Amino acid sequence: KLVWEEHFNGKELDTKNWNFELGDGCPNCGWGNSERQLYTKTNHKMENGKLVITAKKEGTQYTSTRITTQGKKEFQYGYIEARAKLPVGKGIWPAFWMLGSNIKTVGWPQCGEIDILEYVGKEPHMVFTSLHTTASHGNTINTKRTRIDTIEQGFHLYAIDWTKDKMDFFVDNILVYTFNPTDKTEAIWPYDQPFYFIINMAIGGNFGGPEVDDAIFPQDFSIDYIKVYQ
Amino acid sequence: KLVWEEHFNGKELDTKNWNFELGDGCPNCGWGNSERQLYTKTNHKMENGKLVITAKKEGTQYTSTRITTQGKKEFQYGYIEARAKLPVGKGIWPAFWMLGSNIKTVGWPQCGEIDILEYVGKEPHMVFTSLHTTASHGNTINTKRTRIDTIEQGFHLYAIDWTKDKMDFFVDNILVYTFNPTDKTEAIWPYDQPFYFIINMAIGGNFGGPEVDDAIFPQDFSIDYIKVYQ
Repeated sequence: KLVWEEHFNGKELDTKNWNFELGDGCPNCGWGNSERQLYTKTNHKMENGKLVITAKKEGTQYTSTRITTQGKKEFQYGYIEARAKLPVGKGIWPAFWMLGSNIKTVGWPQCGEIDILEYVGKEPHMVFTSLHTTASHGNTINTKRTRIDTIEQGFHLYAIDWTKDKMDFFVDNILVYTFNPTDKTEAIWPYDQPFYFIINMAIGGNFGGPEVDDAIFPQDFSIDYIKVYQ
Repeated sequence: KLVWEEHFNGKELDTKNWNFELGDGCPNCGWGNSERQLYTKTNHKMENGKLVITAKKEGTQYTSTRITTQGKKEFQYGYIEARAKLPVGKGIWPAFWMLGSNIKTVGWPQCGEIDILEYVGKEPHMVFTSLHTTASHGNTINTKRTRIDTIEQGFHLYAIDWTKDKMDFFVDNILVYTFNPTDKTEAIWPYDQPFYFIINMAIGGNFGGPEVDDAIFPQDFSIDYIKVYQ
């Protein structure tokens, strides 16, 4: 059954379900990857049933949006699907992903991370689906690069089927990657707990950059919905 | 550039480009695996710009269509794409695939085989992409099963990008399988020659069956086009 959906149909982001993460990330400055943007509450809009996040450059200041459902909308297992349209260009890094609910007591990477929509504009026609855990994080080995030459065109679907036994990743309903370790310690498998959502668009940094083509700005990352089935 | 396209826009199949393969397959009797159908010239129609192949059961006689471009339209390398809608049900086996031009002098499997659209109705929500060669054939190791829960819905794209160095397979523009052997002997890599097309729909037999649900008939396999780019 459909247990929760964010339709992004309101006039504003529903802060009963969403948090903003704001600024430069300090003391984890640059948000863990030496990124250029300050995150704000003034870089997004609700338009035509979409959340639209815009990456901007003003002077030498870069700005964007990062929102989470931490402590507000959390789920353990399910078929989780987002419909979204990508920004394009060298240096941009849009993402839709999840973090373990226990992050405030065990930290990252022990809490676990699920990377569902991952695209870096410096590598067109590719998406990434990944896990970060104590066993493998940062330059994680639990990752798959999927070639899709049409991914920049229109809206696509990004999803996971998440159970106690495995994590399946889908793009446009095609299974592209499966993580199913036989040994499910917490270090390998922190995924038997609730997780929360993050939507963001980073600029430059250790993963999205470091090179940024400043001619690309402004760039829009548009999200139609998040659906959760259980 | 687009070098050839079959639009299926005629009132009839163009026999300047297509052959019928007919009957029970002898001397490859039962089409090599006890398939039930006789292939005919009366199980297909051109309708609304699609080739529509219909699998029928009349009495205890099963019929369908099998057509090839052998000796008429053959290509070596390229991006090759078909748009098609699947038949459904236990026992059905639609296919769009290719065989090596030298098959009448070297036989199968030495000639090589490329399986581009492969679906067995007894296994819904799955497609297969495969190669058969002297080095690996029958229960070939060069194969990939791809889960796609929507594959029975509407039309989908099935494609290969074929070069002297590798064979990439795509479903709905997503790269699902790559074959790139390092040792390209003729046994491992019969793919540096022209190949021709086959479209067919088998009924029963040891791969698509052997069990057949007779309530499913008639079933339609619809092909919108084949495009070849070089």
